[PDB]
Amino acid sequence: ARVPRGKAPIADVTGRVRLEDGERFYKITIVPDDGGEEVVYDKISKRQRLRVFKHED
Repeated sequence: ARVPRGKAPIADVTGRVRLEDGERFYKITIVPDDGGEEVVYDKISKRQRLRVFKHED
């Protein structure tokens, strides 16, 4: 249980994802449904984005 090597981003809160794709560092923000501020992630862009949670899943 050390720091994972992959260290994937996590969905801290449930909301409307408002992500702006930075080719060097991905910047991820999610507008909360009920309300509040956006949790901001400055991740590395060398990877390939994963699936979005949709009705199809």
